[PDB]
Amino acid sequence: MVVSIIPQFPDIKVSLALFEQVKNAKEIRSKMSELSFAFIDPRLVCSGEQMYSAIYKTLIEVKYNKMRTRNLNSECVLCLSPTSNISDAFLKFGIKDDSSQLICLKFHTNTDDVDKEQLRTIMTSIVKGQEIEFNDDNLSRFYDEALIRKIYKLSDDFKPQDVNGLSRALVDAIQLR
Amino acid sequence: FIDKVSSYLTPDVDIAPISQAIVFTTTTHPYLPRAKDSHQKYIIKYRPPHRTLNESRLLAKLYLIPGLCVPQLIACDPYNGFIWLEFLGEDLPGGHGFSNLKNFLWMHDQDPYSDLVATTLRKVGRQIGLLHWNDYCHGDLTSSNIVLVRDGARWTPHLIDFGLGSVSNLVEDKGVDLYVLERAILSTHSKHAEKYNAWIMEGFEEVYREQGAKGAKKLKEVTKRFEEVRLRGRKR
Repeated sequence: MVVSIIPQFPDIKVSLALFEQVKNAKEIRSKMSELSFAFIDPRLVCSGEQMYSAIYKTLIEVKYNKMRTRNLNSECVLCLSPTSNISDAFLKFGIKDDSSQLICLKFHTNTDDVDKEQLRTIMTSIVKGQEIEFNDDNLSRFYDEALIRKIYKLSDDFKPQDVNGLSRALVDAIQLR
Repeated sequence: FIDKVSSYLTPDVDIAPISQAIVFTTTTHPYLPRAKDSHQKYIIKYRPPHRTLNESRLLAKLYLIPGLCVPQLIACDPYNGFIWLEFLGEDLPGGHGFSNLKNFLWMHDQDPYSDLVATTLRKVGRQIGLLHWNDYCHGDLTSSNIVLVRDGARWTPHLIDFGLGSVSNLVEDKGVDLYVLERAILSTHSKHAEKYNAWIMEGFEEVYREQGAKGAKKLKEVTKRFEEVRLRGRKR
């Protein structure tokens, strides 16, 4: 699990964790009302660069424009997407009933340190699955380039040689919201 | 000014002004965790609030085009007028300066007849040809807005500064772009300025000639308009 900050927003921490062999996605989705986390589908996330670029866009939007959704967690799912339509972002970028991996994202707006032990306990109480390190090595296992191309509307003529090349196109789409 | 920027970024982001809108360099990535980025520095362009929006959109469009070399768009805050870009280029050895095309040409001006110089300038022409073939215009195509990126013993020309860029299929705009660069190269008054422009044109033409019959016809059109622009560029 990783705890990060965006330079121009020192008081807002974001925790990111990655799970594989997830068994209860359907259950997580049905209780997503009752629970605050965002549960993101890693098939659409090919790199840390991409994810952090969305976190940056979220903070910029809320600070200097308008928040469209309930909280920062949901706003980031919106900002990951290339679309203005909130429901479509939630559907495409949120976990699915058949998700076998997930990213668990949480904004911590309070000053004061993130209670990591408590956070890891809460996450494992929610997710039936195996946490692995949130890093590019693990993200490169689970992204689906074909789906990404469809969702971000990338032309067949665009032929990135590596994940960095693909990531760059997604960050562009994200930043141009 | 430097005050508002530093306040917006907070003391956590180091900045060094390089051009004054105002352009800074920084060693701080706007959102990757420290040490998880992979470049020594980045560019921040600040324009009090539509060049910011225009440049961002165009950088993104151009990157998707195979062969075209432009800086990465890293971050955009259109509300406050900030864009963060990949830093391209480096300092030429011997204090010859930042590796834009102008300084590179000046550095080699006493002995330009080399494979390095001609090959590099043809690569410059190829970038412009790709731009125009795809119906984009730069809008300010000077020798300062072409940046050489080192690739071993070679140089890889990139285009920068698309604030005045546009989508356009008009040969008039393509001709003016070429004329702006032609004149910028000539303005050094170097004896070799004509040769430099000829090498650039060779790379430009090769791009169009790779496009079969349609490319050859499109090339004739642009070269015709470009000659007219040269004519209309001088007192009559």
